[PDB]
Amino acid sequence: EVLEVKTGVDSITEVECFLTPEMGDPDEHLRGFSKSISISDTFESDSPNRDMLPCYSVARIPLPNLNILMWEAVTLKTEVIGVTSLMNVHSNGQATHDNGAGKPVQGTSFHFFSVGGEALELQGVLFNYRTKYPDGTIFPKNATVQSQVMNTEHKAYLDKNKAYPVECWVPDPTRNENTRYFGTLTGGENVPPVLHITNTATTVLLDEFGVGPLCKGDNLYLSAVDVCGMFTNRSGSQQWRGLSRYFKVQLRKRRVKN
Amino acid sequence: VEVLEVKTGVDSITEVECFLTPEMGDPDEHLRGFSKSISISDTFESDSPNRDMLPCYSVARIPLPNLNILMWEAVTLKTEVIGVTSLMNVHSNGQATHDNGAGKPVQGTSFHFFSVGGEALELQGVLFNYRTKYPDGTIFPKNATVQSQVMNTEHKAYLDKNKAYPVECWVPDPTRNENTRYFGTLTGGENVPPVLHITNTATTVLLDEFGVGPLCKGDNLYLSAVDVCGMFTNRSGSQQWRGLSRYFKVQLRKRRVKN
Amino acid sequence: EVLEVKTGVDSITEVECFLTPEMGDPDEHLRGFSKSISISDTFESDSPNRDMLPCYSVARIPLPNLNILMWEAVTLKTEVIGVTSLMNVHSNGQATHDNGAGKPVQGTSFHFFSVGGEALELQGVLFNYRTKYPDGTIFPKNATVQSQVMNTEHKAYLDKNKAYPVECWVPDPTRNENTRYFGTLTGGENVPPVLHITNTATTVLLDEFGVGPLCKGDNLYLSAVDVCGMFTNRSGSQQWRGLSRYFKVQLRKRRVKN
Amino acid sequence: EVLEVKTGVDSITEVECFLTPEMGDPDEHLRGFSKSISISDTFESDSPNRDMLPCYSVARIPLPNLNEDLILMWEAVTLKTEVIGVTSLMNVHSNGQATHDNGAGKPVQGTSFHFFSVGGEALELQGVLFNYRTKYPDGTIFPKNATVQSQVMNTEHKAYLDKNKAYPVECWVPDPTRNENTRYFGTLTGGENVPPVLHITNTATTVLLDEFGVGPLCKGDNLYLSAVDVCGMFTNRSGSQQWRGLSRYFKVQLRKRRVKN
Amino acid sequence: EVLEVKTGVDSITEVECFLTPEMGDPDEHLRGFSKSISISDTFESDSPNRDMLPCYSVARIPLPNLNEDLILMWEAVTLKTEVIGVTSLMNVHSNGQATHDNGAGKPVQGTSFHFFSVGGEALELQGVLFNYRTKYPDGTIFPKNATVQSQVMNTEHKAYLDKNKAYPVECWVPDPTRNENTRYFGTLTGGENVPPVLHITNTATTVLLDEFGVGPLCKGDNLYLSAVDVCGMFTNRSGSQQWRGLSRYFKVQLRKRRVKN
Ligand SMILES: CC(=O)N[C@H]1[C@H](O[C@H]2[C@@H](O)[C@@H](CO)O[C@@H](O[C@H]3[C@H](O)[C@@H](O)[C@H](O)O[C@@H]3CO)[C@@H]2O)O[C@H](CO)[C@@H](O[C@@H]2O[C@H](CO[C@]3(C(=O)O)C[C@H](O)[C@@H](NC(C)=O)[C@H]([C@H](O)[C@H](O)CO)O3)[C@H](O)[C@H](O)[C@H]2O)[C@@H]1O
Ligand SMILES: CC(=O)N[C@H]1[C@H](O[C@H]2[C@@H](O)[C@@H](CO)O[C@@H](O[C@H]3[C@H](O)[C@@H](O)[C@H](O)O[C@@H]3CO)[C@@H]2O)O[C@H](CO)[C@@H](O[C@@H]2O[C@H](CO[C@]3(C(=O)O)C[C@H](O)[C@@H](NC(C)=O)[C@H]([C@H](O)[C@H](O)CO)O3)[C@H](O)[C@H](O)[C@H]2O)[C@@H]1O
Repeated sequence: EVLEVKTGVDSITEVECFLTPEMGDPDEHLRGFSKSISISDTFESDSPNRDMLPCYSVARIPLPNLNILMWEAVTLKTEVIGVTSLMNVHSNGQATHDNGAGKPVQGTSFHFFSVGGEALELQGVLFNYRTKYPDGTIFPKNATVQSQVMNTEHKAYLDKNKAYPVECWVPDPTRNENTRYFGTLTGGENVPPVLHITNTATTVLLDEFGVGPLCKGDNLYLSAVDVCGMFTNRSGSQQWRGLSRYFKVQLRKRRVKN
Repeated sequence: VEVLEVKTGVDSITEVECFLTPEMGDPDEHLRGFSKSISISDTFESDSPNRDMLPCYSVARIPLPNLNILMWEAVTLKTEVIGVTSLMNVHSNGQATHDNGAGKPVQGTSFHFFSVGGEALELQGVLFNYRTKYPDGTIFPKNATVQSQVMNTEHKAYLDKNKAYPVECWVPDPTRNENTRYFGTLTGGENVPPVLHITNTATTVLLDEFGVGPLCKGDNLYLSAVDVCGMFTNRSGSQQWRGLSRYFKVQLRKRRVKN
Repeated sequence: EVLEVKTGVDSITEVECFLTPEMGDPDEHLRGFSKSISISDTFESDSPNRDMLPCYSVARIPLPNLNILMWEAVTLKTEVIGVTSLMNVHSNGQATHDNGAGKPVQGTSFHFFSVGGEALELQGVLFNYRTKYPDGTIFPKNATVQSQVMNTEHKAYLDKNKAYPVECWVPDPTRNENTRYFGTLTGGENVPPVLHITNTATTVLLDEFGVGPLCKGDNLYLSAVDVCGMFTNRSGSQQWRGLSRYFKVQLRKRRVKN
Repeated sequence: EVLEVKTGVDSITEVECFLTPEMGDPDEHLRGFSKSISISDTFESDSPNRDMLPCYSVARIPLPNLNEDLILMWEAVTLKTEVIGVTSLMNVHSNGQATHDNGAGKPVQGTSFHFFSVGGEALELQGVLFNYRTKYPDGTIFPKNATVQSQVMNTEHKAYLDKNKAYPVECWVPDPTRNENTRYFGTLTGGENVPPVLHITNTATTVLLDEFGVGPLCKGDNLYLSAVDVCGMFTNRSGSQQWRGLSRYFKVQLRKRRVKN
Repeated sequence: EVLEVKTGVDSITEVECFLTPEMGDPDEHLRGFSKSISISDTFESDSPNRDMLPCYSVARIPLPNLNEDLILMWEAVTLKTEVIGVTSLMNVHSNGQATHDNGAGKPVQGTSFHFFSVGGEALELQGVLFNYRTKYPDGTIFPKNATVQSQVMNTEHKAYLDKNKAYPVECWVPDPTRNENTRYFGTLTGGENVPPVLHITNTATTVLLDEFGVGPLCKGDNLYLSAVDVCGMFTNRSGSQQWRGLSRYFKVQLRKRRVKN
């Protein structure tokens, strides 16, 4: 039961941070990149290495203790940090033609963010149910051919960084009552990154009843994926490239019953 | 059918929540959500697609709490495609886009469609090629003529069965469907990129200009979907339709009706 | 002089119909298609076959007799019928690559519809003024080089089916006071068809003074072109492909003077 | 100072016309086309011929004479506009280059510029040059005394669009530091394979009033209409390419407004 | 503390100017262009030359002097802005690379970044590197003490845009953790074949007020304008490619606001 909003100067707080991408980081020089992508010769033999798999980013942010009152997330400012870095077309890339500049980062992208008063709830869906996911990742267990469309057994919480592969999990639409999520998948080899930045855009997190996410245990959950596309090396080999996401969340104290 | 007042109170509302799985053809035990590889006929007259190569409309008839006159009225819809990120698997028997590159992602012709109604979706048949021989186990336009390629009014049907009505044969009948709200987009082309948005903050209102939503006859709600996302190209170059499930959340209210 | 709208039960009527496309119909099996498209060696030698030229569609629809009172067209629901037929990529098409599916219908499209209380008024504009238009078509007469940009002599009414080729006629913006018209040309070889369907979308036909088309002699004129693109056969030859268009028009009785 | 609008039946007027494109017209058969585009041997030797340079179109339209007695001005309030002959681009059967073996001709596509303006005086222009060493041909009016700075911004390059078939599109843009008495709208879409997307309707109106509710005020009772509609390039069988343009329709509603001094 | 807006005729002022692009300018003839883009032999040896790197543009404009007697600040309320010389990109004849045999030259296209900001102080920057092992050249101001973490987020890389021709576009973005006194807007469109889409009009206004109705407040009576308008790349006959940029127009309306402490 949700009651009145607390007023006064000390009834509002602000959370501001960046969430770094988790693309796989195949070596000590390649933070923000995945391992080069290899292709299995059969569906059965699909066994992607961990460093070749982008994962969901998550941050649990402790808020000022209130221990009743709960912090209510009201607004979000967000954007991708470092969009201009993708203009580097001179770092040993693949020339688009004889004497031309390097092919810029492009192709399949997934841009996603969520704000919640608890962990993002996930539903597993697999492109290929026989894909063998690597040690150190948390993936849909007991997969069947029905996992390729919908298997209700695959429920999870995004409760660990560098663990939940993007391609395995989506937000669970049957749950997430205490989270607001937003995502766009743009698929295609030649898809151009279109990345907007501005400090003038605000997203309201209140639902139809004027209630935003309520932070259980005084914790705010922020989640992100920003796979911008792929970088193509001189050799033709391709790596996912990701960027950090900025979050600014304004919260207010709200009284709750039971 | 005279529409009267909406019932109020705690017990005057109900909620329907479910998913509709895609029916792309499922050519073997490992390929649920895919069609059979697409083959091309030598001539127009020899077009004879196998059943597992034809995506079909999905449909669910959902029984609602018995009311009886009162009818359940569908007011709002939340919907989205489930598993959009699976299309990031470009490492599973795909065709490299160039030497040493990643696999070609799912792309090309897509049809995304959903409808909410108080009765079965009404269909009109339109054929690309009237001489196409459609396979046993599918329900297709019968007594086809050359006019079926543009508009033959004989081809009327109800979306009343799963794995049955091929997408390429049927569209919602715009001359009917008074008690249904439907929404669809065909994006054609070999290289069309999937653009798939997800969010739990978007609601579609199902009320018409008179403030009346679909009215559920016999206390049944009808949900229909097609989500052909594009084609997957395997290493050999052969191509298969790939579909994904669609989530539906519908809010309904009790409404009194006369006669 | 436009006076008051009549109210009451019988003061409204509805028109519902479909207009079939006229793409050329080169044989008894190819309704909805044009003949294969060929290319003349020069501008002077351009002589398109009748069945290679899509034409405007028109329907004159008689309304309930009134007599002053006139039927006023207020709203329109419209959509292209059979959009899913374009998913037939298995019928004598050209493979996109080795082992691939058939190339779908794509390329130059023209989607157009109008609702009027009289025939759609046309202005002729020619891509090439030396084009010889074939017997059985109604085309701009006494063409000069100025016809390639604007020759005011080329005035016509869309008053016949299978007659007015799409490529040499457009709605006359200097006239059509009693018609509401809407069209989009999307040109280019590889342009993807984007076709939306819904029964929830209504277009209001009233002008800035709140007055819709007024039906002279109790006739409603509906016009359409839906060239969806080109179908490419095995050999690589290309044919225009069209689809039918649904119209639902709501009309009301309006009193007019003189 | 801008005062009250005059009312009554004769306090309103309408201007309706079309502006033809000026693409270069290389011969007696090619109105609406430019000459085939040729590429200079070196960057410094860029020297386009007049008939391969599209130019801005302009018409000055006389309005009903005001102030016969010993001040009223016509004020432009609304605009209806569209490109005339959009369907002509469906001619893919006339001396074109096939898109593939046995295919239809390549349609008009690629770099486009669609522009229109309505003003109570000539459209004011600012010159910007892609290449300052380009030699612009006799018969055109172009930025003079060009320097390397002309490639980005040289404030010397000021002009009025006061002549048809004269001001090359590639040299000139509306001057944003001026044009207080004009409303202008333009879109450049660059790229070799850009699809023309051309909408037509008689239901769309642009309001020409500024934030104070004042439209262009017609000095000397003259209305200035300007346009560019380069739709893209037509590619012939040989592969040579020509700009293709189309006419633009204008309908402007005007009202009498009283002005001080 | 922000108090009331001052009214009267002298309580408003206007700033109008153009910001020229800084693309590299490799020689005396190539203002608005970068040096041709070279590719490093290995990933770790990335070493772009100065004239190959587009930089952020910045202008600080002095406003009418306030507080002559012993606080009023200029408040930026509205902005009109557009790219100047969009039509110049229609020059497809200046020794470019023919799209096909006998075709016109390939137009400027590909990766673009269009950005602008209005603030009462220097735009605040955060550094993000595509490749932390990139050696950035003398004459540029770049993220120092780069680590592998610089490829995603290294909070050490803070800077002010306080110098023209200095801060490379690829190294720096607006810092979203700062910039309280600035309004910024930017779009990156990446990809070799990306078509430039450039709109111009004198009828579009951006309001600079925040949710509390307060615009940028100009410290020391100075207005800061920043821009990047990399439109894409020009391809030479030989296939070599150069960034091409254009100038940006700014018109800013300001009002006097009283401030406490
Ligand atoms: C430095 C480099 O990219 N080397 C490539 C090599 O490139 C050479 C080749 O193209 C020849 C062709 O004649 O040309 C050489 O350059 C010559 C030049 O043309 C000439 O003008 C001049 O005078 O002389 C030089 C000769 O020195 C090129 O140097 O090609 C081979 C075969 O394609 C590559 O081998 C493959 O290496 C793979 C791992 O290396 C990479 C990769 O994937 O390509 C290198 C990337 O730079 C690196 N990218 C990043 C962002 O770190 C990636 C990345 O770390 C991982 O992929 C992440 O998982 O690694 C792999 O071993 C594969 O099996 C080899 O075939 C060689 O890299
Ligand atoms: C003028 C020019 O572009 N020259 C090129 C030269 O082009 C010749 C070549 O294509 C041959 C092929 O057979 O054809 C010649 O023309 C013939 C024509 O085809 C035929 O029909 C006719 O009958 O006969 C003529 C005979 O002349 C062409 O003239 O090709 C070479 C090799 O690719 C180029 O050398 C390279 O030059 C580089 C620097 O030059 C440029 C460049 O990068 O291309 C020239 C650009 O014009 C210039 N652009 C601008 C906007 O200023 C740029 C720019 O200044 C810088 O890049 C900035 O950084 O410089 C470079 O030195 C490289 O190493 C050389 O290989 C030659 O330029």
